[PDB]
Amino acid sequence: KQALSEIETRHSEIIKLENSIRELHDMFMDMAMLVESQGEMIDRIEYNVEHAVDYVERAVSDTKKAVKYQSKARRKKIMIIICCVILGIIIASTIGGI
Amino acid sequence: GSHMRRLQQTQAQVDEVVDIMRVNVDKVLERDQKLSELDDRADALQAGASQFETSAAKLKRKYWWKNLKMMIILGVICAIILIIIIVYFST
Amino acid sequence: SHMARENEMDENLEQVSGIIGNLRHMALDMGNEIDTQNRQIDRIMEKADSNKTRIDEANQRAT
Amino acid sequence: RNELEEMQRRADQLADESLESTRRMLQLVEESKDAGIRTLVMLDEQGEQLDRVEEGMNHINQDMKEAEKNLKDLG
Ligand SMILES: NCC(=O)NCC(=O)NCC(=O)O
Ligand SMILES: NCC(=O)NCC(=O)NCC(=O)O
Repeated sequence: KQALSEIETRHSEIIKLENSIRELHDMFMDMAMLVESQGEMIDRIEYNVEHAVDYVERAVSDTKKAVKYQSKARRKKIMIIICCVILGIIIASTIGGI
Repeated sequence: GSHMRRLQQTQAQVDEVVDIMRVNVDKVLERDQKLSELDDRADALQAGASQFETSAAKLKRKYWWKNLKMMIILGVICAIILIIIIVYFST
Repeated sequence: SHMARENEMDENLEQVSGIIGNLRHMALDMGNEIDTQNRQIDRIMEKADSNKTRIDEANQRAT
Repeated sequence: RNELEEMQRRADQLADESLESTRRMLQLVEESKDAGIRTLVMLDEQGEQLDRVEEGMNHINQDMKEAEKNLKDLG
């Protein structure tokens, strides 16, 4: 009757342990679940950013070119005027000769 | 007899690890919000980058075109100056 | 027998104890890590706020 | 001695029931360890993903700072 009273006490608590372990099991199971669920949401973030970076990288070089061509066309606009000043001088050099 | 301290120990451990995981889910639960908000700015950026992308490709073609016309016009006008420089020098 | 039955359920109950030792250890890292990843995302969203302002502004200056 | 027989039959009953829940515990804890490591490894892989995503904003920032310089040379 004594040995039984000390067993019903162990058995009682050994289960208090189990039921508290399942609780810890789910804490660990639901953990791996949420982290796997967020894992794909990260793939899209990474995706959209590695694209956003690609786009900007392309877009930035274009601008660099745009300024180059502009600076080219700017030089030519000057050459042209110079030539027209030369033609006006020619035209005025004939009308200026009767 | 030690078969009761073992339970008072092991159960002590467990409670502690569970007290920890409650917190750990609160940290993951925030990582879901912090993470979900960044998925939005990631998409709301690849879009504006794809837009500024096109707006950059446009300015490029615009000045390549603008440049082309100049060389042509220079071509003709320089041909003219050439013609003249030749007729009044070819005997 | 049953005297070994106890001796066995105590010998593996011993393991339970130790593995739970690991679990705590792990849950502490699993936390200190998410404490850094939630720190990162908080920062990344700031940099990525600076860059949407950097792009919305430049993209409207091309017009 | 049936009085003590049914009091020691339900005592060898508590014996197995306890070693059985000790078998079960051992498992739940084993899985909790696996499931725990999986979680830790994932955060490690996703840890790098975020590492990359941050390099991203850095790159983008340095570039947008350049495309800034350029569009200034375009009035
Ligand atoms: N500098 C010239 C350049 O950056 N790209 C020229 C090109 O590939 N153009 C494509 C097209 O003409 O459609
Ligand atoms: N505008 C420079 C020129 O002389 N021709 C235009 C051209 O061929 N563009 C193509 C390129 O730059 O690759």
